[PDB]
Amino acid sequence: FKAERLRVNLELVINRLKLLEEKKTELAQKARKEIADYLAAGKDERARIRVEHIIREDYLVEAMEILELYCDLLLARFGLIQSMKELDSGLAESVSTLIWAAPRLQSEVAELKIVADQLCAKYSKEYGKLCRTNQIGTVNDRLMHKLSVEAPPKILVERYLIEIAKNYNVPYEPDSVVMAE
Amino acid sequence: FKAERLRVNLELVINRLKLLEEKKTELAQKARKEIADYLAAGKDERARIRVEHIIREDYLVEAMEILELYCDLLLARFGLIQSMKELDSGLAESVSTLIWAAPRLQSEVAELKIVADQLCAKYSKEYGKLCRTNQIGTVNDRLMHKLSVEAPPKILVERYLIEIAKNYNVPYEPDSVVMAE
Repeated sequence: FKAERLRVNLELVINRLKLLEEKKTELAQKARKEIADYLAAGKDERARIRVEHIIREDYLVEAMEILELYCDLLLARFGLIQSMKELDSGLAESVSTLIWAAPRLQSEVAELKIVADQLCAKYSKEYGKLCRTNQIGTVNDRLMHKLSVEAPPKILVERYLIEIAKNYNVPYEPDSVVMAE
Repeated sequence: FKAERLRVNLELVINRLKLLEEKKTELAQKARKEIADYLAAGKDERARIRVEHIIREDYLVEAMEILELYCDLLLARFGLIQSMKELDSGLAESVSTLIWAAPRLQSEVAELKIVADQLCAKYSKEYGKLCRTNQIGTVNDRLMHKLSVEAPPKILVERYLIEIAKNYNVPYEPDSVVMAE
């Protein structure tokens, strides 16, 4: 298969990973001053949704870094496992997590479309329609938490609002039922 | 991280600390003659608000000197703790007080923005959003008093007015309920 198209794809993935990380950092700083505005100005719940979007983004940041490590370590053993024909256990975790998150990351990046195709084009043993679904069970559970879509515990969203109000110097009063939870 | 940008930042912090200390001293002398005017001229309560601003400033002066000692002692062990990766107990008090007062001092100085970022960039153990909030509990309580925003006891504001009237030779009569308090 097109393994150097795959490789330069990965390189662009890494480049855009860095770029998107940086851009989202920038706008996240602006948005944190903005959240200081919303919290300072009335609807802390509006700021609560804003910071929900932000903590979502931060889950994405952490997941981005984890998978950046994964694509880079897979890139290390390009020719080596390319000599092989099945995936090894040393890369089974990375491959499983990547295969699992790839559909979640299909939209975020178009290179990864080809990266996943070439992955599945690379293997059939524990690879394919369901065989890939069988081998993908070794996905990183930590990334899974960093890729879980949920409301954080309102004690923790309150703590994010508290540490924001700390860092950004607004008055925040958590809901004591949740501030105790 | 940018630890020499941090270092020259600290140097500018110290320079402006000295400069602002000197400037506020100068204008405070002028303002003390001015307070002698207001006390001499009618509204001692107007002078009372003026000297409230001044004693506030003096709390800032004392806090400035304390933290000047703190930044300089941290500067002593720049490379040493830089070799380390977590903060030591020998600097835990200074770091906690600095981290705690930094948001209060965010506005006073723009270098300290970076100084706090690099601080948090220096550590994660008892550092971060709430971990830094956890480790900051070792702040100087004396500085905390020198950084507490409160009305002094009116026996003491009366004593400041009395010792001003002493030094500046105006007639001051404290409110005997407070002059006894």
